[PDB]
Amino acid sequence: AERVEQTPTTTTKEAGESLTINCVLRDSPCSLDSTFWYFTKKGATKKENLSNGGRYAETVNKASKSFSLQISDLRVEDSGTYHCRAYSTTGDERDCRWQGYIEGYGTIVTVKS
Amino acid sequence: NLCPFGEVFNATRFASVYAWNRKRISNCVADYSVLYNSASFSTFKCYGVSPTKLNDLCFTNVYADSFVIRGDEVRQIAPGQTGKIADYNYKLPDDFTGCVIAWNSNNLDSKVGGNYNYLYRLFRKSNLKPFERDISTEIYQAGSTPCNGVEGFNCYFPLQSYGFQPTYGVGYQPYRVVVLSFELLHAPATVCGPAA
Ligand SMILES: *[C@@H]1O[C@H](CO[C@@H]2O[C@@H](C)[C@@H](O)[C@@H](O)[C@@H]2O)[C@@H](O[C@@H]2O[C@H](CO)[C@@H](O)[C@H](O)[C@H]2NC(C)=O)[C@H](O)[C@H]1NC(C)=O
Repeated sequence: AERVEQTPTTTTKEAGESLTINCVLRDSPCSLDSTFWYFTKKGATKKENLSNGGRYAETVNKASKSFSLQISDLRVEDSGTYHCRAYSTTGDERDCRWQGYIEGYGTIVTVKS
Repeated sequence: NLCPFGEVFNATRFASVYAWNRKRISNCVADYSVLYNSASFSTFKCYGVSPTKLNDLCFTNVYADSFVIRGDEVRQIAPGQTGKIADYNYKLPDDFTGCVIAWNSNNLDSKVGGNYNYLYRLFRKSNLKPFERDISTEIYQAGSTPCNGVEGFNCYFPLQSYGFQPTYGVGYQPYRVVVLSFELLHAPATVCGPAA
């Protein structure tokens, strides 16, 4: 039940294309107070922070508890696992008992050619 | 001189959830903020305290509990939850004060043949009490007919292996979990964040 649903689980693209990843906090009494994205390079285990800037656009709709990442002009070196993180930090909606964060299961991205 | 959280978070092998491990932490300083800010965790959920306040607080005792479950069970490590993990394996009390921390450990804990070393309890006659531990392996009598310590019709070995394989869906992959309980008892408070 209470989870961050991340779509798609996997995509293949050609380089020069772009890709959107969508996360929603489902079955939660908690508000979406803040969001963060990370990238694991194919073959690495270190999670790299991704900022809003350059080829990365990060959006949030707090009311529907959704957030997205759009990557513009995909490269082969963009191939890897993308994670989204949802923060609930006010913990003052009546039935919301936690402060902290939960992530989706990730998106495995394959960029070709 | 700093708390040995390293011994818990980075242990080579974790416990099965039914045989969950506990380290009693005392007489030390702990930078909770470097844990909370680390990119390595996928769950960091604090009940009855804010994660960004922990560096500022002191406690009598911190318990660091640790085990492996599958990713889609991580939500059952919370006060007031139901399901086979919360009911039969590891139960938190309603008034829990602590953080639940989890990360994907597919790279450490899954094996090509299946890792048979991580189990969970699938059957029990009653729900665990908060922080109770059951490591018994008696055949579970599901029906009216007596088992006499023999697996059989409605007579089940009570532990199931996760059998983690690296090719499983991420909901079926192994997650390492650490639960930090912050205990405040009549004693004076030896376990501090740096800023306290
Ligand atoms: C648990 O381990 C990580 C990783 O540590 C390094 O790699 C290990 C395989 C081993 O070689 C360790 O001795 C290494 O330190 C710890 O993260 C490191 O923390 C230190 C601070 O002491 C820091 O300088 C490094 O930047 C961190 N390294 C990485 C790769 O992040 C982590 O702190 C340990 N967790 C706990 C709670 O103790």
